[PDB]
Amino acid sequence: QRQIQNACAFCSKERIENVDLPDTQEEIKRELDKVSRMIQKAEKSLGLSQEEVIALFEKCRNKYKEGQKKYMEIDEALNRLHNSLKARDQNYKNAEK
Amino acid sequence: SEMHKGRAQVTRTGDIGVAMDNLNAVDSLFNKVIGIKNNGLFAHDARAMVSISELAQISVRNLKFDDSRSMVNLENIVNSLKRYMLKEHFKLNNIAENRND
Amino acid sequence: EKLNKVAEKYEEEGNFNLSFVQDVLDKLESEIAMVNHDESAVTILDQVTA
Repeated sequence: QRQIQNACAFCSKERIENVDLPDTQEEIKRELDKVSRMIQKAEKSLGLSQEEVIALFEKCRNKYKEGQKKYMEIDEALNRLHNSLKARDQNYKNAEK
Repeated sequence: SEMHKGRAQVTRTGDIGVAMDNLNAVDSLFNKVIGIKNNGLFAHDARAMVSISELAQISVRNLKFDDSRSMVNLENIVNSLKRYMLKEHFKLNNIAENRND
Repeated sequence: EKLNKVAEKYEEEGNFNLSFVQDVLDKLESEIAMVNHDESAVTILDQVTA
């Protein structure tokens, strides 16, 4: 019952029974070792405190959002300017002839 | 004249949608011009497009590198060093630029 | 006679069960993002290096 209690405290039984994974303990332990090695490598590559990571998850995402918005805007502006310049060159050649 | 008077607002608010509407109106006017030759408006079109391009390429660099942290790079330094406008606009053109965003 | 012989000699020296095998199959490459095991990228990089 203590294991049940701490399990439902970590994750509800309904949220953990919906997944379809094998029930053998060896593959579970191997996947746990793999994900621990992966998170250790991720922490050695780059990592900060939990609150800093949570704040960055929004700060840098808004940074990338505004950056890609400005990127799309300047891209469509450049495309419109390019086709307008092509039409202007065509009209200039027509006026020249 | 509208572009010359609104470039300051475009730089302050940072919204380039005004320049996009200007480009759309320019394209529409050129479409109505298509069919009859008119070389007088080509110089104005070139001036408008060069002003829009330089304003965009300068505001991109002058924009904040981060969402919250305003990176004070060398560009901001040379901008704050060349912010004196005592005669070139206040006395040469007798115009007072706004100081509110 | 040579490759698998040396491999089985190393296994007799250092025993590796099915755990290590099933572990290091697609995870050592996932550490370096395992970008579609690109070999044509290797060939074009070799030609650009030449």
